[PDB]
Amino acid sequence: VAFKALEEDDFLKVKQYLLKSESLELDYDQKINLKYLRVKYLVKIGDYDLSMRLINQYVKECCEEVADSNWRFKFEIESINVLLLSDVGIRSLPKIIKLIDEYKEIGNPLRCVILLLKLCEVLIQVGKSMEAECLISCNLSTILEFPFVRKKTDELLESLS
Amino acid sequence: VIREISTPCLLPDFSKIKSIRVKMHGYFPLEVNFTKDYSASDFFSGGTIIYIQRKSESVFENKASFRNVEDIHVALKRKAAESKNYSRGNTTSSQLVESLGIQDLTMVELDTLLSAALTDSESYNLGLLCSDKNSGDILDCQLELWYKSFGPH
Amino acid sequence: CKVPLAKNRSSKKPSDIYSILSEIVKSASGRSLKLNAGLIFSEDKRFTHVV
Amino acid sequence: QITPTRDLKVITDELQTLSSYIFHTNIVDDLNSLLTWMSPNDAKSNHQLRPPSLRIKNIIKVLFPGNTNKELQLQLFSTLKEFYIFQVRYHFFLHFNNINYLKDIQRWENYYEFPLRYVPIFDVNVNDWALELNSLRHYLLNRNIKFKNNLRTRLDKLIMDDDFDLADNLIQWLKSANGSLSSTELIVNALYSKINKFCEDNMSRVWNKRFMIMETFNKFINQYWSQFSKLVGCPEDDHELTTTVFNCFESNFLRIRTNEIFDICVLAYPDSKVTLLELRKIMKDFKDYTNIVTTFLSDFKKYILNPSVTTVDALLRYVKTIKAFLVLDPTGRCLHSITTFVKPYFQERKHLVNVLLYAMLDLPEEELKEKINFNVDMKALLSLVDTLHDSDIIRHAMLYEHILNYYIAWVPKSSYIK
Amino acid sequence: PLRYEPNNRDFACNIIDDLPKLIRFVKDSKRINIVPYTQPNSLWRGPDED
Repeated sequence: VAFKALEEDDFLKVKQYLLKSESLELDYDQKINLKYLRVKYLVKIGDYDLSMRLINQYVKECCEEVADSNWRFKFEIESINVLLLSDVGIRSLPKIIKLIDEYKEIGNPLRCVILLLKLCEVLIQVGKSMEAECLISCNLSTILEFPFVRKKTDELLESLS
Repeated sequence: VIREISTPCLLPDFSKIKSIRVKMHGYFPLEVNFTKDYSASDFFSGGTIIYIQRKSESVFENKASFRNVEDIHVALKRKAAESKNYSRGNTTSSQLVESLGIQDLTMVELDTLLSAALTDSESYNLGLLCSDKNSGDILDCQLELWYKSFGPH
Repeated sequence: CKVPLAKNRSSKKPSDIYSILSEIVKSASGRSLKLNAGLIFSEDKRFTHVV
Repeated sequence: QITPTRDLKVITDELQTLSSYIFHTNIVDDLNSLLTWMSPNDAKSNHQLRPPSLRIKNIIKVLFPGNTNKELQLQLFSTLKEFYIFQVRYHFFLHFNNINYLKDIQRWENYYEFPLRYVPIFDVNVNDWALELNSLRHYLLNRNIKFKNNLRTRLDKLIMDDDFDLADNLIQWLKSANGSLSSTELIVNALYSKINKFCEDNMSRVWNKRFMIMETFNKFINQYWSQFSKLVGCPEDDHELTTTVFNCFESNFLRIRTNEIFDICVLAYPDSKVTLLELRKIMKDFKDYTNIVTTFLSDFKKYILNPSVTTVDALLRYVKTIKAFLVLDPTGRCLHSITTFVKPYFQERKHLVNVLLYAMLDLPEEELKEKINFNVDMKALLSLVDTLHDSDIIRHAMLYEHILNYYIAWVPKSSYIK
Repeated sequence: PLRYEPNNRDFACNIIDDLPKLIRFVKDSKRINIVPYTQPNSLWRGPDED
């Protein structure tokens, strides 16, 4: 419900739920979701100084306490979103690339495509959208296969026009 | 007396060893000296194996200038080594980022920043970066700001 | 105080449905040292001769 | 390498004020005329690769024939340097995207430095003019990707065509620029490409020579090593570099022979057998053997294992390969692997048993022709016979010495590999 | 013959290869047996050993 509420911009409801979060006894899998829920909520508000200090603590403890690689990936891309949203995604270029080739070997297409969009987004906030259009044109066929990225994929298209 | 040995070799007794160092082209060096407080035996008590971290040949490391000496002999050896694997091209993501022309992290960022302004606070910031005591592509930064300040518009 | 051991990220044919199932039911019912030895001593045939 | 800039308008006004005060004459209009001549921004009032008139030269002589006048001249020179530096970069930026080849940069360098001969502003002891040009070169390297790629192609083309002097001119330009494309990588790649092509040209289709890798290495050294050492600048007697070059040559020789091993063993044998001995001195790893055999089996079955090939010649070439590899491999493990891969094809053919045993016993052709209904090649029969018949494949003091010489002199699926 | 060389700009990874290959049910006189799946036209299109 909270995730749907976040999508429909119902900030009041999700805000009230996070209050229950800090004083509930929750399972680990539940804990991560709320932990992941909070960082997404903070992104929408606009404050990124708190979230940035918060996301890194999560992923750092998402690799030592529990070797959950899947939740590590989801947190990493959120940080990527935070940077590029603040007009500085160039810092994330070392981070995005090291994951790309790493997941190319793994072969999970969803991982490969999502980083492509992030790579495309950083290249267009530089002023080198020319090559970004060239890259997205060649890969447009294989990126429409995934539904939930289409909304982001479609939205980027009108930006290029 | 300095004793040079191969990797799978039987070192002498731990109590008589004062320091050991590893040096080889590639992985960055690791040298540990054994003071009176800790012996080699206590250091190796957990295990007789010591691990080493890999160095990285990253495009981002060589933004504009090469701090590396890049000796001709090792460069030829590396190319021969790479060709041995190739015998047994733009297929690497580093070539992709090279093709994108976004190798220089700082130059890219400032070009985005200067796109338009030039507020006094940020203007002094770029000037501070221009007058940095030590950095990399300083001349590139100097020459952008000159283009932004007095170039065609 | 955390001796975090590094997990060996080892990595090829995918085979077929039946072969996998046969494998698991079949499984249902020093090498490193010697491999080191071939590296601990090298560049000669002495060790084989003495054995 | 920090360079200051104080705006075109300010420095122009400073130049006019200093000239008016120092000279007390109406040379400001002339001073405007000269600055336009040195200015590349305006293509109508500049030099356009044309020598100046008497007016410009005379004014320069006036400019270049107490302490307050000397220092005033010094700031005037500094202001002129700033203006010239300002003009060149702005012009360079106006045409920055227009650069696609090296020849473009020298012609622009010549374009910029044309007034420099007629007006000396740069001190001899201070290589300022070199500094900013290197700065622009470094920027052009680090901002223009297509220019960087063109340089790679141009240098590669020049070194393929043995245009050594221009290649050296390119390299000095690169080391002067100190850009992200260091010359060391380029000349390594250029050297690696050149040696490969030279190897391909020389050591292809030739196998009857002995120690020929020495000949090719020596021939290449005599033809290009001096030029390469001049290009690199390292001393001619660089031992380690020559050793690595030699190691690459033998690696290339291994690669080519692996590619051609089928024709080496099938056709060139036994004339190429000497090369096989040279090959035996080179292969050291299990991967080399596996690559050789998998390549050899690939070509053999591609050509020989066709049922369209006569069974007589097929076995004749087969046994020729067997003896060739046996000479190459005394162990014969490769023969076993070749054997195990090839037998089912032999059992596919039906007359193989009869003709082979008849070849074993050297039966006369008349007995063969009595009950065999297909023609059998006589010259093949004699050849296989010749290959089959080829057969090139004190008493107490000695006990103390031999017991020391034999027991102290430390010598450092079944066998089926006889 | 198609030559699909690996390109960085091509992120179109394949998953069918990762998925295990299907099989076929064919029953002989004695019993029902299990064989690897082959396409009906794969016998003359399969990658040659040669």
